[PDB]
This record gives sequence, structure tokens and C-alpha cells, in this order.
Amino acid sequence: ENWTATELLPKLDVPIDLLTHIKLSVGEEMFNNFRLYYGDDPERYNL
Amino acid sequence: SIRRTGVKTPASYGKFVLSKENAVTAIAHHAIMADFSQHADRIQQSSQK
Amino acid sequence: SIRRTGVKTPASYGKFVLSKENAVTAIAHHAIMADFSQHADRIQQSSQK
Amino acid sequence: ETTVLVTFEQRLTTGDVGKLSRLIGAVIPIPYRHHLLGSSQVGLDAVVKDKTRDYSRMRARMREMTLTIMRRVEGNQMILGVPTHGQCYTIRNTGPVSWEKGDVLTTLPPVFSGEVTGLVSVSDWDLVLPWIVPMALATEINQRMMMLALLSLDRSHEEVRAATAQLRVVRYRDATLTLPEITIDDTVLIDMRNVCISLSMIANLSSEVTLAYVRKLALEDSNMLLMKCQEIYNITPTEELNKLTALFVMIRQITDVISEQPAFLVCDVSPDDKSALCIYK
Amino acid sequence: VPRVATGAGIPTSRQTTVMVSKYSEKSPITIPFEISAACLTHLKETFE
Repeated sequence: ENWTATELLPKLDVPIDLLTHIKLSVGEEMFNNFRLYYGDDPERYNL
Repeated sequence: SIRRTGVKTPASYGKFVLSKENAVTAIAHHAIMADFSQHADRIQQSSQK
Repeated sequence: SIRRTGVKTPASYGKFVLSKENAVTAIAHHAIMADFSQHADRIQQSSQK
Repeated sequence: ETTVLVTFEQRLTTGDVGKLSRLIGAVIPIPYRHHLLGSSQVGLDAVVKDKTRDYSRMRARMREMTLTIMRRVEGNQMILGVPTHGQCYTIRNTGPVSWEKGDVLTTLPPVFSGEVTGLVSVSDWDLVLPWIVPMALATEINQRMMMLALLSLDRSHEEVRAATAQLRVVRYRDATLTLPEITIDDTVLIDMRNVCISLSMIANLSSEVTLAYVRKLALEDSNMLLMKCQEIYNITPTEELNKLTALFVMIRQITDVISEQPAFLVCDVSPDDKSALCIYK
Repeated sequence: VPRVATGAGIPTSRQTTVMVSKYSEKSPITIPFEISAACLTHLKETFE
């Protein structure tokens, strides 16, 4: 993606649906084309 | 347990529409962000709302 | 062929001041486009004007 | 059907469709010829990734393909008009040969100097286009496949490879391509027989006037063709008519062995040398 | 582009659509300057 739009622009905090857990979901690619950060992400502020 | 009843349903399809503001996003780079005008108000508003 | 001449000159910088919508565009697809809403006016109006 | 709307069916990019937007007018083969096809069939790449993968099986395969012309590339719809026999169509160049206005073009399987990404290896699938070569490079590259298959008949194991490398750098107009490390395959062998049979019958029909013509000409003339070919009566003309004609049956056949299908015949070439008005499928 | 074609047997021209692009170059300027900590300390504590 161009993930920075999701990083800065407002969210769709919506009724969601997960199978097992979201980390296992993205580690099985239940979700297609994810992105994952444990840390306080600094790359959303360098553009 | 099967009950046979009339179900409320839509009688037409949905509308997803390209704004004037959204059409420039096409001829810039072919990829369309929905609510592209809505996030425009958001940057002159706070950080994320 | 030389004169010492009082010549008009800009005392101030110019302002390339982004639309807040243009910042929405740059976070959307990394392409600032000059006078974005004016191009949207040209979409709802004649294209090559 | 003629107009072929194509499903992409893969996950393409903006950088994909920007390339085909400038490639409108390219040659894409389709096997099934529907109005609605998917990109599994549309494109030539899906058979050049076979496991045997020699020029002997790819050339004989794609003569059952049906060529189309790229039109109306916006987003995910590919309009492919199947050309009709004898209308003028323009064609964007897919291979670096300048096509030299006024001549017949053909269909070359794939570059086969490596495996070129024809568009972009999208989901490990690229869309590779045929080369459209001006029938001189087509016949020559098909000649040398049988030249070096006749060579491997009477060589042991190395004077093949010392003489294929002599003959594989084909220096053509704008292109120096490579014979694909010639694999001896039976589609060559069934037709290398009939070539060797066609060479036999010309020796039978050579009625000692057609024979001795160069060997009588070297006594009188000094020509460039005459000197390079030094190293390399009867009152029956009506019979010589029939023997020369039966000789012409063979040479219109033994050329047709190594020649290809006549295809797009050049109307005009742009000064850009990229888009070429062409008639005659 | 403009266009001009002429005569018979004289070649002609098709469409040359020209969209050129010119780019930018970054060159950030930087000067240092030094201020002594005693000079700052006279602002800091300001003795008797």
C-alpha cells in the first residue's frame, strides 16, 4: 500500500472480525497485504 | 426451526462515486482513495479524528 | 551604456503554501499537484482549459 | 469473434497498466478466441515456461495461436480486436528490429536470450509478447536450427559446439540474437528428412545445363558470387521445362520448411520506427 | 510541436506529443556558531 495515508488519516474504527488472533491472522495471511509494528513507529513522520 | 417469512431487502445497488476532488487523484496516479475530501477537512482539523 | 538605476525588486519571499487538501493528496499518493481544487474545477469544467 | 475483452484475473499495478497504455497496438496471441477471456490464456508467456523449452516445440505450438491487437487499455479492461485478413493495422514494436518498410513480418516465439519479463512478473506471471520479425530473420533463425541439426548427424561431440558458436551470433538489422543451444528434437527430424529428400530430388532433376551453369560461367566471367562459389548438347527444352518445374516444386517446399507464416505486411513505418501500419494477416 | 508538410513525394509527419519534465536539486545550507558556557552562565545565575 501507501500505508502513510492509513498512518495519518482518520481510521475506520468499525465492527471488525478476526478468526483466531490478529497476529496469527497476519502470520497466516488470513488478512491479505498486512503491515505490522511492535514499536512506536517513527516512519509515519518521515514522508 | 425453519421459518418462511418475508425478508426486508434492498431494491437497488449501491453508489460509489468519484468526486470532483477525487477525480484529480485518478489522473495523478490512477489509485482512488475514498472519502478524499473528508480527510481534507481532517488535516485542518486535529491529527486523527 | 551603463546607468546606476533604481530598480524595483521583491522585498519578500513567495509562498508555495499547500492546500490542506493538497497535504491530504501527498499523504494519499505522495504526489503534490499544484492547484488541486483548480484542477477539480477543470474536471467539472472543460478539461484542457 | 473479433473483439476480445480480457479479464486480468491477477493483482496488477499502476506501473503495469502505464506500460500497456503506451503499448496500445501490440500483438497478443490468444488460444481460445472468445469475447471474454482471462489472462491465463491471453498472452504468450504461459507456454514459454515449459520444462523442455526448446525452439522446436515453441515455434510449432504458437501457429495454433490467434493473434490480436492491443486496444483501449484503461484500468482492468483489455480490448483485443482480432484482426481480419487484409485490413490495415498499426503495430507497436515488441522486438528491436526496425522492420524496414515494404516487407512481410512473421511471429517469433520468444526472444529466448534469457527469459524476458514481457510486462512485469506479476504474481510470478509476466505477459510476454511474440517477436514480430521481418521474415528474413525468421527464416534465418529457422535455417540455423536445421543447419546445426544436420551438423550433429556427422559430428562426434565437440565440432558441433565449435561450429554452433560460429553460427549462433546472428548479426541481423539492429539485433544480435542467439540460437537457443540447439536441441535435437523430432519435429526437426521429421522435416530434416524431407529436406534431405528435397536435396536428393534436385540432384535427380539437374539436367546438365542447370548443373554446369556456374562451371561454364567461371571460364568466361569474374563475379563476386562466381568466385565465392568456386570453393563452395541436348535439343530437349520441352523436357527441361518439366524438370525445372518439378525442381521448382521442391524449392518452393524446402523454403517453406524453414520459412514461416506470412503475416503483417508493412503499409508505412513511422519516423519514430515504433508504430507500423501493416496489412495482410 | 508545430507541423509542416509539403509537396508530392516529399515525406510528412505524424503526431509528436511532447511532455517534458524538469527536476529539482537539494542543497541545504548550514553554518555553525559557538557560545561560551561562561557567557551563558552570566545569563544563568547573575552573581552578586
